[PDB]
Amino acid sequence: NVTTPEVAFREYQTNCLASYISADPDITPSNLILQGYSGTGKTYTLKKYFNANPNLHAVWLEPVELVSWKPLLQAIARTVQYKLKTLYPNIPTTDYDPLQVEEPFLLVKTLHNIFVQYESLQEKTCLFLILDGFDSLQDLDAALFNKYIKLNELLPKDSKINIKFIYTMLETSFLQRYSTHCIPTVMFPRYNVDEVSTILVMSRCGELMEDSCLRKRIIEEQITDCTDDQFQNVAANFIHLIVQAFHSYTGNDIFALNDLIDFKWPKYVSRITKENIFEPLALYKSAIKLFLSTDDNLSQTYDLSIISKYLLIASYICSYLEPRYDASIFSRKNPRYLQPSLFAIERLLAIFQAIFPSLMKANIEVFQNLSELHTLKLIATTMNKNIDYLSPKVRWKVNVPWEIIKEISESVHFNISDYFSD
Amino acid sequence: PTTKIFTIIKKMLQETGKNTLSYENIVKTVRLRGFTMLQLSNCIQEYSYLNV
Amino acid sequence: DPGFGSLQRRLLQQLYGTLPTDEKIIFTYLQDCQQEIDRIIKQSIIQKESHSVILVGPRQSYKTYLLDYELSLLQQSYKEQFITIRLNGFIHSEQTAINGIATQLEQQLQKIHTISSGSLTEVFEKILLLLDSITKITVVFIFDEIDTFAGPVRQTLLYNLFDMVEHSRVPVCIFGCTTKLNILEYLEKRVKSRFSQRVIYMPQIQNLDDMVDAVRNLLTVRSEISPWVSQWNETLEKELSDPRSNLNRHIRMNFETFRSLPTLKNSIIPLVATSKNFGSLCTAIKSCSFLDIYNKNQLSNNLTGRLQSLSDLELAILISAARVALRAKDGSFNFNLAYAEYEKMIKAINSRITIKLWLKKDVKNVWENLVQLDFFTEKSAVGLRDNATAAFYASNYQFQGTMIPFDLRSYQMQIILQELRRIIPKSNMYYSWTQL
Amino acid sequence: SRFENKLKTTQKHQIVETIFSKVKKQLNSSYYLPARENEFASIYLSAYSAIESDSATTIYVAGTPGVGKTLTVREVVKELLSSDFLYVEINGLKMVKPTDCYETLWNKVSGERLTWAASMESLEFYFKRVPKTIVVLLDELDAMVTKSQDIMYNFFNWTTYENAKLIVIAVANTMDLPERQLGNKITSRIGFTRIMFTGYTHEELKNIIDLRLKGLNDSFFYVDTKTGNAILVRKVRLRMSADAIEIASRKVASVSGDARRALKVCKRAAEIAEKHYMAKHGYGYDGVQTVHITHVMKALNETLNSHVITFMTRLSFTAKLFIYALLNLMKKNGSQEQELGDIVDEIKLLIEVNGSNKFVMEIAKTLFQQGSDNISEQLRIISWDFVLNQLLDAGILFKQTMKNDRICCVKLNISVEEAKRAMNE
Amino acid sequence: NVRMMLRRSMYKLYSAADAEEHDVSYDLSLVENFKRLFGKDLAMVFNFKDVDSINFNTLDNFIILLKSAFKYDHVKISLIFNINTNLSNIEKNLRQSTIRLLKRNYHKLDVSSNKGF
Ligand SMILES: Nc1ncnc2c1ncn2[C@@H]1O[C@H](COP(=O)(O)OP(=O)(O)OP(O)(O)=S)[C@@H](O)[C@H]1O
Ligand SMILES: Nc1ncnc2c1ncn2[C@@H]1O[C@H](COP(=O)(O)OP(=O)(O)OP(O)(O)=S)[C@@H](O)[C@H]1O
Ligand SMILES: Nc1ncnc2c1ncn2[C@@H]1O[C@H](COP(=O)(O)OP(=O)(O)OP(O)(O)=S)[C@@H](O)[C@H]1O
Repeated sequence: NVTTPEVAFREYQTNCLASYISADPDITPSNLILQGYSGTGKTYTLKKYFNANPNLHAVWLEPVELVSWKPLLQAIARTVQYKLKTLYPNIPTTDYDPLQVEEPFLLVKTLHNIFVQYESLQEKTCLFLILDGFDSLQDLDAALFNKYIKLNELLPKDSKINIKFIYTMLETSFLQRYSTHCIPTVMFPRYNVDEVSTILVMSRCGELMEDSCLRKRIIEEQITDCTDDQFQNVAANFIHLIVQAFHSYTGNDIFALNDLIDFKWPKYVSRITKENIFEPLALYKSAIKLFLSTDDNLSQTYDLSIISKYLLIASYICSYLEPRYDASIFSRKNPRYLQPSLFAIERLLAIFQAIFPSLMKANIEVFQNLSELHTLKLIATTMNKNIDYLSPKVRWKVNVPWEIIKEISESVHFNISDYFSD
Repeated sequence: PTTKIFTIIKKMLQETGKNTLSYENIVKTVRLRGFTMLQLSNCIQEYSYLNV
Repeated sequence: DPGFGSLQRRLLQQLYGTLPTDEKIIFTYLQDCQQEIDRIIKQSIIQKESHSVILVGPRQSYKTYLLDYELSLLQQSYKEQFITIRLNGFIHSEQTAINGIATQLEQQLQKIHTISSGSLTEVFEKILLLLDSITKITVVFIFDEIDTFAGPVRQTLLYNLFDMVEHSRVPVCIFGCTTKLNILEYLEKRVKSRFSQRVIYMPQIQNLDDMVDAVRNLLTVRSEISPWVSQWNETLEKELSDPRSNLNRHIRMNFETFRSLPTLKNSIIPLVATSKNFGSLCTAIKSCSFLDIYNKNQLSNNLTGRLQSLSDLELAILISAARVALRAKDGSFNFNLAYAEYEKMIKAINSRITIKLWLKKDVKNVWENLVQLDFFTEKSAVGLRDNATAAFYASNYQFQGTMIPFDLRSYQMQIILQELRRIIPKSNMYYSWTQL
Repeated sequence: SRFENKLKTTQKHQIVETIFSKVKKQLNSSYYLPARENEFASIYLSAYSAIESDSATTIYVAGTPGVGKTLTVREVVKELLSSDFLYVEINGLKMVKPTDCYETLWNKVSGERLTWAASMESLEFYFKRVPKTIVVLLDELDAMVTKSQDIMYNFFNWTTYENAKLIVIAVANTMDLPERQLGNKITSRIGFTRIMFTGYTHEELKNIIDLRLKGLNDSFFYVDTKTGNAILVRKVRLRMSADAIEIASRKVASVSGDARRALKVCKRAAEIAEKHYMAKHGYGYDGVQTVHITHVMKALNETLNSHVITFMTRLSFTAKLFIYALLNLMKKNGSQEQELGDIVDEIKLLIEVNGSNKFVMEIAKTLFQQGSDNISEQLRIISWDFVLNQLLDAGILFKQTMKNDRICCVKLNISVEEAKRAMNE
Repeated sequence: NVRMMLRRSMYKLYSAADAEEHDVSYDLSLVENFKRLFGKDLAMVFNFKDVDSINFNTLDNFIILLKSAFKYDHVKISLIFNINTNLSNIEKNLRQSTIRLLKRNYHKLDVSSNKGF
């Protein structure tokens, strides 16, 4: 028995989370998997349960604001004695150091020290720990996730307070590594095109009718006393069209819709009239220009000098020109798609001396622009970035695509498409 | 059908404790029971894996 | 009524086994195995035996459930008679487990009525001299994943406890639990000679009838709590006795693929908590339509519902992504090879007929989700390291694939082209592109 | 020392000492030796000379475990207490870090605790300065050799000092150890004594059993018929059939020659008759008895026989479906190591190459959806991650790590013929 | 890595915090408790010196870690991207989900020694 909440599209999943969670510890299963990709509101639908259940007690941890397991143990032990202070303030406490723990023994060593002074409680109370984002921990491995499963059983089972877990993770290839533990899973499905728009309208009406960019445009135009419902319609006409002209570009996201709205909204506001408030279809026909462009990209003619420009134009030549062909076709007498090959030194100046307008011999400034180009990360080393100077075995390679080469060819009037021949 | 026949060998191994290679008086207690000369012939070779 | 809800209180804790230890119910297909465990464990404490054993069986096989059941079965009558020390191989490394033992020792002494103090090898010879040496306290060892202690390099901790069998006046017993089957070859020579060689394999559900007999003993309540109980008990078996009943039909599926009881035991827990009155619950086990919805949700986003939940473009990129992948020998393909053949695919659609061909600068935003939907992989990318120090050796390593740009990381394929034809319906326009 | 006072408790409620309980008390591995009788002297006469002459020598013994070299050298020093020395058991494997033995030695001369650096300074300061007696056992020498041999050079360089009051006794795993791990410069210091210990022989393996069975073989117990308690209402006897003890000896001397293995197979076979005796009468836990030959027949086999064959036929259907597909690729290609996607490619194909048999159709319905014609059209089979995880942690299979779930290779770990053979059932 | 980019940076502000203040852990724990650990609030600035040499997925995973600090309201974040050149190269390398995080209030101020001479 529990007081379930109600939400928009989790009607099955609210039932199971009301099923798999009770305030009684015996009915409560130990470990749990909430799985789904980002863009399902699992952090939404979990907390939305918890606000409707003030009877239980939740301790909220956040792995994504941590970096490793060694603070993650320090994250747990600092918080439970922080929470149990605010739940039973009459109970005296030998407060321990949460900085002291760094190893997975030390947690259950300290939880053996924490819970024993809390033994005098009246009934078996549970205590739900919540980890949010267990796959995106940036030092994860295989033998961390099971390491947190068996933590319950190393605890004494007869204590008045029982710690149980709920794990939030993503990337369901990861969950397939641990199906043999058979812990109860509640998968969260992705969304469909209507329920994306249905979620988005009931979540963004509260800001886009109350933004001052509307409220300025209210008093700036001749304001007819349009209702909030009249503000609701144009907001709804905005949302029901923006998901229609962009759904193929964004997929079934919610986060990627929550910001593209907040980029194209004031540019939509300026192109309204006093009269198009009653005229929605012609309003889209006047504000058309934003609905067919992305506007997420905030093609350079590159800063580098002339001899460095020809230094780049010789380096792109060994993306296709092998040593078997080059010395014949460049006498002094297609892999456009493919990944670039590997240079060595002085093959550059082999090609550089050929393609330059006897007119040049001094190569001090030519050697200057090489490590200038190395700091630009346009030509990088194959090996580590340390010993590449003294000629040991060091291979070089470009990192510029074909188009920026093509503009920079014509920027110095040099022709390159002749020498690329499939 | 072969668990018993090790113990009549153990009755011989009770008597003298001899691991002989070829038999004339081990086989004499087998023919009165009901099994042929071929079954025991396999029992010689397979109990060699028992190093007995 | 609360009496229906009181029946929910009884049935749920029966499905978790959290009853008092007198009424914990062991299934029939393993009652022999607990008794030989019992004959091992109770003569170790009472008759002061000093013998070890290794439990071996697959995951979720009641192994840790069996052992503490014996302890609770002995906690009722042999209270002070013994102490338990439980070690996981997962939570303990080779060297902190010494501190794991000694710290768990001293907290038993206050429960039975200066040890952890010192260096790690200082406390090590302490528990050596405290163990090797009216009646004597016996000590039960509980080892989970003892195979990870059985590594190649040192194997120290196994060697000390197994010699405590041989010399100590303190009566001990060791309980290895694992799942690596041939555990005995994993040990070296000098440790195996210390070992008393007795292992016991854990049983499995060998016949279809066995788990049918198990689930009957699982769900049936025998104690009188609710007025509903006598009505509830005969509804259970009537579904179970009929071989054409749906509950009996769906248990047969669990016998086929999983053949493991806690998988099916997992399914019933929402099915018996989702009911609100008595009669709805009886129809639920009569219909078992909730098991369909349950197996729907467990399936809904592994691979197929990943594919069904994508837009028109995301299909069209991936469909092109496999038609490039079929051409090369390794199957690898770059981003430029994808967008090039994606171009002529859209051009074929207009020339055979009005479809917005997108740019270059936007497909990247769609390409980002496709790699983190795991429909592609990087070419040589070991995904997850096994332990911590192998992962830490991969963190310091600066990489070369990031040093080539985004559009040339050689992405390979997770879902092959020929399998796309079977899932993509023919009503979609790109169905001619699934086949080559 | 201290806490053994606290390891004692009071209430001991009359444990039933049955017939076979008093066997296992003496069949405990604790309590002159018949087999290594003269070699005890060869140690001792090598040791008695240096002890009563204040010198520094080295003694090197080798052999497989289970031959008494842990035991015999303890019997050397034990009588010597009757007739100037400090006994230490410097075990190799009981050191956490290899340098930690250095701490013990400096602890066991005066009672001080410093680091392994500061110990060996004062140890070296001891071993060349003291005017004029230390016995040290360097057990299990495979542990302390591993890193860079700088530890092992010290333990024999101390022997070279003529003013060093120390007697070292090395016990190794193999005679080869100063020839395949150590340098020759250590091999000069090891000497050429090299006392070899062989195995035990099966005649002496009879002669080691009855030393535990001295006062109890064919003796008499005083027994009440109500509780099964035996006292060294009937007055029963219990006999041990020596031929079954002999066939225990002729195997263990054949394979290993291990003194623990001989005692424990008798100890395992003893408790088989214990439960069968308790089965027939049920005295619980609160005319002439014997132990048959049929007990040691089972228990010796119980060291051998497996279950992975019985495990495989008691697995799931899709488990046995998996391996049958896997051997099909190994006889198709002959490459013993197949890509994971090709197996998923095969189990699809192994559906429809069989006919429209409704058993296969009732399989093929269930193999891609758990009934429920609503949700269907699964690509890979139901619980395919599960059985492959279940075959992985079982040790039968082995799968290399790759984030690609198609081209990650799979290698068998048990013999594929027995996989072929168990599949036939 | 992601790890030491966090850990050295938390160290570098912490000594700068005690020197103006007149045991703790070097991660984001200090960031929320900075109101209680040091009284006044926090406005940090990030002088990314040479931004195009860094593996950008480390930088992309770094900025998501800073995104979690946006729920405490007593701290203000400011990023300074000292590129060498080639702004179009930079929007190619990062994840596009983070460019939309970046594109809220961007300012493309030019700083060049040679600007119209
Ligand atoms: N049923 C719903 N009703 C209203 N809003 C919803 C509903 N489902 C999802 N949302 C919204 O979706 C947003 C997504 O929140 P998140 O929980 O972060 O998404 P996510 O899938 O959990 O990604 P994360 O944070 O990486 S786990 C929430 O902030 C809600 O505003
Ligand atoms: N506290 C508990 N009380 C009763 N049953 C439990 C408890 N914890 C786990 N179980 C049961 O244990 C079973 C799972 O088997 P376990 O032995 O715990 O795991 P295992 O894989 O068999 O061995 P482990 O735990 O992996 S080392 C399930 O049926 C659980 O219901
Ligand atoms: N000749 C013997 N007489 C009596 N008891 C013996 C004899 N040989 C071995 N034992 C017993 O069997 C045990 C076997 O231990 P040992 O053989 O001494 O050890 P081991 O040969 O060094 O093997 P290790 O220690 O693993 S290298 C001894 O501890 C004794 O209890």
